Amino acid sequence: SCNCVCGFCCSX
Amino acid sequence: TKPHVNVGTIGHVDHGKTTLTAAITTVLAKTYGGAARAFDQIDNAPEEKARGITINTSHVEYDTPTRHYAHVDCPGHADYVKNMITGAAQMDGAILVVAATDGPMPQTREHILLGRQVGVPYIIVFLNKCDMVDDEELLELVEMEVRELLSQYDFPGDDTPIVRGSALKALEGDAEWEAKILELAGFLDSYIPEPERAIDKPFLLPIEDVFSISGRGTVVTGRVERGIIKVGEEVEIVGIKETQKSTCTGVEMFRKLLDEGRAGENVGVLLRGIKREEIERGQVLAKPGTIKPHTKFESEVYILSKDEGGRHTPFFKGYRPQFYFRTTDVTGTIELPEGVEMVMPGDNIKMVVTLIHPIAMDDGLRFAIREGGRTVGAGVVAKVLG
Ligand SMILES: Nc1nc2c(ncn2[C@@H]2O[C@H](COP(=O)(O)OP(=O)(O)O)[C@@H](O)[C@H]2O)c(=O)[nH]1
Ligand SMILES: [Mg+2]
Repeated sequence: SCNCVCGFCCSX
Repeated sequence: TKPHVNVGTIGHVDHGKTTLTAAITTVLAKTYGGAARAFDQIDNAPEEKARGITINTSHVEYDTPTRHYAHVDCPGHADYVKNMITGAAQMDGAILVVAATDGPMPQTREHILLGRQVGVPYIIVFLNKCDMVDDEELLELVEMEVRELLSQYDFPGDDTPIVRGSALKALEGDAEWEAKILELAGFLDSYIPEPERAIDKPFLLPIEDVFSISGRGTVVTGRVERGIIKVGEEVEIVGIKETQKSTCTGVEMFRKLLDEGRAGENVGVLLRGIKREEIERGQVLAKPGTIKPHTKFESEVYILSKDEGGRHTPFFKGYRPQFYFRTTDVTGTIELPEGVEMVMPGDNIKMVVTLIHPIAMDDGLRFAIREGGRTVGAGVVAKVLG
């Protein structure tokens, strides 16, 4: 998932 | 380039911590080379703020042939308290400077006890102002006083490197004293086991966000605090409730799939079979069998002054403050030492804490105490208890 420069996030 | 070790000088006031610190940087400079530095410019330590809490701290580096050293040195006892409990200045080993004159003075003991509470693993002693000391085998019966004290809080007093020297004369440039300096640098080199790198420790990841991938399992996110998680490895989910086991079927970062998440990175980790409503923020993911959930523990806590974000009035036990560990808040109750009801701003005390649910933690975990929507205290777990 979800992030893309620097926050918490994701996928799998 | 070289392995890195964190030391600083600890011990009672005007015993020489700041002159020793400059002497070192100045000896090793004229020896191996590099940068030397001024007592003047070390003693007047600049202020830097770790999350609201201001601490006066000078940071000096010097090099031995095998090691780089980051040395921390502070002007007041209070700086040492805040620094140590806070983690703003973690140490792989401390140099306990004791003046040949006075013997262990009240901060001598407190800096040792605080070193044990906060998880400083090695202490090396420097008996200072020996150039002042005139004759006899006091230097010897003082090296014993320092040893019982050291063993009194569980350090190997019997195996402790104790170097006798004069920091001033060594800084002035007396060659026979510049000597015990280089001897001391040998003991940092020899006696402090080089520290384990974060990527080398077991995997741990404090969980920030959680969402399902339907048909696959659930994704949890965070910054890898330490270790490596690799695709296909088992993990546990620890804290807040019943530990669960899962397997890692994938790791993503910025929409890219990876084979692993490494210490320092924000990542997503997919857990096969786990469903969303059974993971809570505040739990951690961890290499299985490497970190346990406790509800009860012993800590050392510093109460913030108003200036640093807390209150100008004392903290009273009995009102169920919130303890903030990694990513979440959890209520606890406190037992203070015997007879004590309150803790004054700017003071530190020992607290035994019992939380309302379990949190993954070992000795040395940091945490914050909040109450009334105000951060009032900073603590470190000294010993987990159940
Ligand atoms: N004669 C002598 N003076 C020293 C020695 N070590 C430090 N100094 C003096 O003792 C005092 C305390 O110095 P300092 O390093 O600032 O103390 P600290 O950082 O508070 O422990 C100063 O007057 C220094 O010049 C020593 O080994 N011999
Ligand atoms: Mg000083």
